[PDB]
Amino acid sequence: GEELFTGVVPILIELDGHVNGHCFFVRGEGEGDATIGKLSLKFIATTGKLPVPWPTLVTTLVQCFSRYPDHMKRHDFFKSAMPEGYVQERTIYFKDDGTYKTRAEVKFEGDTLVNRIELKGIDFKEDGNILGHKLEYNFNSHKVYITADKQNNGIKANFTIRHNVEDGSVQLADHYQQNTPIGDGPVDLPDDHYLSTQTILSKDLNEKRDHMVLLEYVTAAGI
Amino acid sequence: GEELFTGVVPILIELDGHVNGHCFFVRGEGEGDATIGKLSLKFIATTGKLPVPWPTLVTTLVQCFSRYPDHMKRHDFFKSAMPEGYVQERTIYFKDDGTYKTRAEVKFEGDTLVNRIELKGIDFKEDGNILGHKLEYNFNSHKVYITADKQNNGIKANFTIRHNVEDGSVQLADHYQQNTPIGVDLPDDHYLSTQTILSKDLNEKRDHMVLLEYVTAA
Repeated sequence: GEELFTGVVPILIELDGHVNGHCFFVRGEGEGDATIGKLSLKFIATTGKLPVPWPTLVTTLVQCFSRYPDHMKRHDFFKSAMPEGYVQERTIYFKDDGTYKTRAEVKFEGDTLVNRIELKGIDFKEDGNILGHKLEYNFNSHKVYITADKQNNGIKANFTIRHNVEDGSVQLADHYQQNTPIGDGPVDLPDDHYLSTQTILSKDLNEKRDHMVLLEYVTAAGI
Repeated sequence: GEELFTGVVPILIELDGHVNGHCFFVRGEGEGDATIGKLSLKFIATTGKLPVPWPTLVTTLVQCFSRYPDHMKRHDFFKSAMPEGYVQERTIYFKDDGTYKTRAEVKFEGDTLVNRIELKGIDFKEDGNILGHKLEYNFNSHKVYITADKQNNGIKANFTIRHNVEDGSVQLADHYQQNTPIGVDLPDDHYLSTQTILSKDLNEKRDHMVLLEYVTAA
């Protein structure tokens, strides 16, 4: 499990989403390097202009690439579930607005790590920050708090994404996460700890499709 | 099963589709009356302008509402699978063009009959009759040939939809169909005689399809 993530690993991401009365599909490719905790990915909206802001999809669009330092490696659930993988389910409550529900499967296909997701959004306000496109194309840094879940032989996670808004205000998004192991074996049930995330969103300037070029760095701590 | 379809029954149709890079979702509502073999419905493209012609959708957007006369009622699979319902899978080959694959679930939710579908289209030519929107807004009448399928305790159907083209050129669509029970009658070889009208509800600015259909078994 652990030693599948030495060296640069290619990544495929696929997101099928329905929000309110809109649909979209977003595919992404790139590479992951868990020794340094880094992702670089390019995402494309194959269905044309996204009906929701790119930043609202970041957390949905592969935490097995977080850097777990030597003393922390006995708490790395994500890598220990591999190669068979895990299911990642979330409910994301945007304050004073709608909700995303998501179900993803993270696993290896050949040497490529693939994250295939379905997303349903409901009860979004028209001309809220989401459907009204009022969110700045930027990302902040967060702590993803992780606790063992014996009931599922799995982990729970909680955290609040802060999404900067046009008006200087901030749009909060409460994430309530659940992960499990697709196959039978030993997945590591960790002490309460967290992931420290940082992310940069930019845009390939000679790409005329709706897209997102991301840069990320994630490391575990808190023990 | 059978006697769930006496009287007018409300219908919900849910359609999710991906076709050559475009996505779309269609919802439809209306009523069905199997005693007369009738099913009026209004469909709406919630995702905006449909990337494919409405008529191609026909044959995917509830055959439990076909009229089976007294002498034919022992051959009505669709109604006998209720209330639990059936899966309806199809492959639709548009001649000299792409292909729709579909998987639907037809079943009762409360007293409403629901048909929830997923549709994948592939290998469509970009300026064909489908992606190029060259099909007239209409429908013709057809025979849906039905044979029992004991391997899957269900039925297999085959028929060819004729879609009129603006250039007085007809676009054929070969339907291969397979129905199984989520929970059953296994019928003699017979068929459904279908008739359909497609219209628009003036005063509606969304992309839509009003449909009237009359179907009887023979």
